[PDB]
Amino acid sequence: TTALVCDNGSGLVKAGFAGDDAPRAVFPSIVGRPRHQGVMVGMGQKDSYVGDEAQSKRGILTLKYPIEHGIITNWDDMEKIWHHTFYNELRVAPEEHPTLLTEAPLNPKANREKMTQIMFETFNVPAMYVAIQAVLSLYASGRTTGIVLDSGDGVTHNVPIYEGYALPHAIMRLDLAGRDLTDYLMKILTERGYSFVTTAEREIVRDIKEKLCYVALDFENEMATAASSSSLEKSYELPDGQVITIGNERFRCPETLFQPSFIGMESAGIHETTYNSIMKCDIDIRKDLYANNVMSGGTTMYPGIADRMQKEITALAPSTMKIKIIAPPERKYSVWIGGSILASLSTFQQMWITKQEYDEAGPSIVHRKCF
Amino acid sequence: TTALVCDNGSGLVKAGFAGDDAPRAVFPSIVGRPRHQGVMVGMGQKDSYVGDEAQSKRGILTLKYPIEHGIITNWDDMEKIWHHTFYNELRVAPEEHPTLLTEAPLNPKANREKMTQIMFETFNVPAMYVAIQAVLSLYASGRTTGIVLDSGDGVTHNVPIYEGYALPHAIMRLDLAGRDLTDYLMKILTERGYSFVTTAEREIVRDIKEKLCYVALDFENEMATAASSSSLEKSYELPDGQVITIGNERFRCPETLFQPSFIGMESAGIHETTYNSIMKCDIDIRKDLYANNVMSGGTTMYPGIADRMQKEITALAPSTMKIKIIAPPERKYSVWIGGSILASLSTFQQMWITKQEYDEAGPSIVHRKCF
Amino acid sequence: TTALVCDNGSGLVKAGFAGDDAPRAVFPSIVGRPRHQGVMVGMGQKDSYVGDEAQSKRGILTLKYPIEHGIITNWDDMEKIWHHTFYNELRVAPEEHPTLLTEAPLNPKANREKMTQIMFETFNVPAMYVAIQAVLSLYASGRTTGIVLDSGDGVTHNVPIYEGYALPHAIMRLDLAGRDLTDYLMKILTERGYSFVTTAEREIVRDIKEKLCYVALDFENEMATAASSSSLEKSYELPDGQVITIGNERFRCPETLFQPSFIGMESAGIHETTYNSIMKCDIDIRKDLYANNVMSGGTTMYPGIADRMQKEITALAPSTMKIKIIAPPERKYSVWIGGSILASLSTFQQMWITKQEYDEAGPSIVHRKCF
Ligand SMILES: Nc1ncnc2c1ncn2[C@@H]1O[C@H](COP(=O)(O)OP(=O)(O)O)[C@@H](O)[C@H]1O
Ligand SMILES: Nc1ncnc2c1ncn2[C@@H]1O[C@H](COP(=O)(O)OP(=O)(O)O)[C@@H](O)[C@H]1O
Ligand SMILES: Nc1ncnc2c1ncn2[C@@H]1O[C@H](COP(=O)(O)OP(=O)(O)O)[C@@H](O)[C@H]1O
Ligand SMILES: [Mg+2]
Ligand SMILES: [Mg+2]
Ligand SMILES: [Mg+2]
Repeated sequence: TTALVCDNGSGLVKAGFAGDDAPRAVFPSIVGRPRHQGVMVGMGQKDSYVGDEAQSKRGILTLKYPIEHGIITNWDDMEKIWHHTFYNELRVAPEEHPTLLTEAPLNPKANREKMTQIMFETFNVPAMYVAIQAVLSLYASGRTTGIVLDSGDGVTHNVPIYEGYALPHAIMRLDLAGRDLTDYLMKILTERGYSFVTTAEREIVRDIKEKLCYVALDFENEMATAASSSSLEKSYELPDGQVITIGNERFRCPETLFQPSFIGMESAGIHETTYNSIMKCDIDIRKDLYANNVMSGGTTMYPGIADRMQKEITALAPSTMKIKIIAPPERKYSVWIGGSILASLSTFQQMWITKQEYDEAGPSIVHRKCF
Repeated sequence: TTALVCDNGSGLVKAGFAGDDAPRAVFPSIVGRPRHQGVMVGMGQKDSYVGDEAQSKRGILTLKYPIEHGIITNWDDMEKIWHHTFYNELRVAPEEHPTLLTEAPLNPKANREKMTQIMFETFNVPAMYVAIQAVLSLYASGRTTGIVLDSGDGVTHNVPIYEGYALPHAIMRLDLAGRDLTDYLMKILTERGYSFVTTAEREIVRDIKEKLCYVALDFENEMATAASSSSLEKSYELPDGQVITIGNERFRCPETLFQPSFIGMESAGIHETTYNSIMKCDIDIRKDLYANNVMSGGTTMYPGIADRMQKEITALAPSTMKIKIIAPPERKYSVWIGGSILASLSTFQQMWITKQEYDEAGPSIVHRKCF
Repeated sequence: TTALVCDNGSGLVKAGFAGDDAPRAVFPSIVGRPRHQGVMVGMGQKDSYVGDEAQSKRGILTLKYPIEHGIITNWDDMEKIWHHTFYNELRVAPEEHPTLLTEAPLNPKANREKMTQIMFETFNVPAMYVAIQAVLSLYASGRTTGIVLDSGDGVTHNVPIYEGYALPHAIMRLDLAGRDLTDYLMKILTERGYSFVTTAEREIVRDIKEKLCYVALDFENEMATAASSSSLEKSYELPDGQVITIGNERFRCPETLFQPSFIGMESAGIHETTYNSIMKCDIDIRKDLYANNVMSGGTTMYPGIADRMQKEITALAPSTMKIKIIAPPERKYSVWIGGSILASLSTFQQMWITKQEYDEAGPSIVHRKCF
């Protein structure tokens, strides 16, 4: 039958059936519990809400994110998220569908051990498999050679591949993601007097970040222009009728990706990370990786990130190379699209982990089979 | 000439001269205007009163604070308060003495912009400077490495410093301080039949709070003791001659610091704020910050506050670490003492913002010369 | 006059006087600068910190190493380090003492050219000499025959010397050293949850490696045993009282020496490289090199490394030969010890490059005199 492809992101959940062109159900990965006191009978029920029905009620809920930087911290909540996706979104009983999850590179082993343990023990899936996200992103584009940048809500990592032969000694992982951008935005917005303090208001700040932010091609010059003129201002309207206006915050926020010292981090931005990853491979294949620089992840949707990366990576490499950022319009869902492509290959059906093997080897087999 | 220090707090204006060890003047920051029609000739002058001459007469006045959570909400009254200070209380022509002011972190820029503009244009002080309250509080103790929990009247913030290099990425600020506790105290006194509603009677409940309230080392145990005994109850007499009595209110009111969910807020109490601030820092410097939990501000005078914070953080942090709380006896004027020390340093005389610089750059200078 | 000796290694500086027993000062070579912004007047000085003091304050600094793979990559900082070693650790006037140095084999000539230039012109030392490290190592053992293995922090090299005649073609230089092992340990410590990314955390991962890691005597059996139980597990406490546990990460890191493919390289482990070095020398002298096998360098201090090397070499060479690994307990400082021995020999005082000869011939004379 058709196997599920559930891409549990750090902030979003994508689910669907192998082969399709787009995820069937997409909903945020949060769980909210009421905090005030219910003074009425038979109303205000359901001690816990998940996804959209926790977004719409968020005003009176305290919203938790089960995953934290690509690591599942609250397993009791993650079981709930998976239950939601399997039953209330997809409307399937997973006991007849194989599954194909995803993980970030360099993620702690116990994370995926417990992942597969739950999948086999609670949901009784006949077989399943766990694939790194960079490999799926590289499938989606339909090629074999390139270096993936996959920047999501929890983790930003890079993975270079040459003709199907991975180079695990060049994979670099940098935990500066969309969540940290939103949490820095909440802090900088006070400079104007708009105090967002609650977990609910954090979703409002995420919405402002998605709607209005954009990466400056040249940070210093846009600083000067924005300070010297009001042509860069823009206004947002809160759910309660208020109106908030923001000026240079719009590009001050995404710039954290390229200058992690804005939030105290010591690393070098994503551009330097990619350059270092490419300069760690063999000398012959650096030329090809310079030319097939793939992008992915929702966080790479900031208008102008492709051009800023092009600039900041052409400034580094030798002047005789062709540095070519690939930025598909659907790069938000490239991981899932790659997963769906993968699961439908006939020659991949011998890479599943069958329930029979799990019943005979324990969860540790996930390492002896998967990547 | 000698530099003045004017720590125009939210509850009490502390104004004095650099080089001294105590403020030359303390008075409430309230401006009241009468409300009952006058009927006598030879009277009825001076429609507005400030400070103590408004506190005494409040029987016939409506009192209003100009600062609201460390943000000035009505400048027309703040000019009046500064004028009162300089001319009637300190009695110095301000245009012959530099002045040093204090501002809480994450405070909107416009606040300090107008703060500088008023001083330079109206009072024409030859020079001035604005400093964050936590750094002055650190100066007051003679240290150079600690984490300062300043709980003023409006705002409670937390600024970890290590060897003089502050760590802005890990600062906190919780809008929960004196006035909120006074409001909660008024709200829970109603349970006994004491209905205070007016702006005058809030200045009776504030005194009740300052006299009878304390902090419980174990809130549940105190609740049980109150339920099963009358030992905790205490007696207080109103201005007109009535006597009131309050029981568990005494330790309920300050408990709102550690469980903000009492007054509805999502945020976490002061102990969790401090632990989060310490953790965010570099792993090698948490050791020293654990042992320098300085305290300041008026609201940090409740009995049992230092001991309670000691217990809480010692319960949160790793068991091996030595947690210490530093609560100097005069910690109510810690910020003013810090400013007094700072204004005297010879190395500091170069950091004044001069009137010429203000003319050269205007209000935007305060974002370069001052922290 | 007395001659100084300074083994400018990659990871640590071993300085001191000729003729002594042990180095006078052994301080890490790192020039750090503060990354945060100071706020407190009255302290926060000394824009850069070098060596020990840099290690002490590394909580708020970025630590860069001036030497990388035994080639001075940053002269601005190496000059500061030399100035420190002379004027604050040895506390001597360098202009009065002949100064010996060291350099790895097959090291670019511009390196030592500028080394001699700086020593003769900036410090105005009277005479100097750049002796290859392995030869000094072999002096320190008293021998005059054998095959030196010296695994510094940056570079690993073999130098077969027979009867005082160094055979230059059989030399081998392998850029696998301590820092590579540190980085690989940092990489494989993510398998349990940890994240050491800052340059400050490199100086803690190196210490975990120095304290716990050990070489296996048979890697496959070690892995099989480790998988069986938790007997091998050991626990180490970070600077802030948090405890971490590691199992097979203790001996997967040192195994990089004997299977360089772990960190992505192609070349064969140190044992195959030594066997290949011997098997390029004349047949008449392979017996003498087999039975004399000197060790050196800090990285050769893993418990059991000598035994593993002996096993692996005997596994290749003909059965008749008697292999012997010489591992003096003081081998970490062998290079400096040999330098001090050499600087004292009466026959040596003619090898000096005098200031007059430097003036006559320029920097290039160090190629014609120094081996
Ligand atoms: N159009 C957009 N522009 C900018 N940021 C966006 C946009 N859409 C989503 N984001 C941000 O990217 C993150 C979600 O992207 P996503 O790829 O799904 O993360 P994850 O790996 O967990 O699945 C969120 O932090 C969100 O704020
Ligand atoms: N001994 C005390 N106990 C409890 N609350 C106090 C005490 N002294 C002052 N307060 C309260 O703290 C506030 C004033 O203290 P203060 O430190 O000066 O605040 P601010 O930051 O505005 O300067 C007032 O609300 C006052 O009621
Ligand atoms: N007992 C030990 N075990 C393992 N590694 C060690 C030990 N002592 C030092 N090292 C490593 O050796 C390196 C420094 O040794 P060293 O020989 O002096 O290098 P260099 O020649 O540049 O001076 C460091 O990276 C350190 O991690
Ligand atoms: Mg993702
Ligand atoms: Mg205050
Ligand atoms: Mg060496």
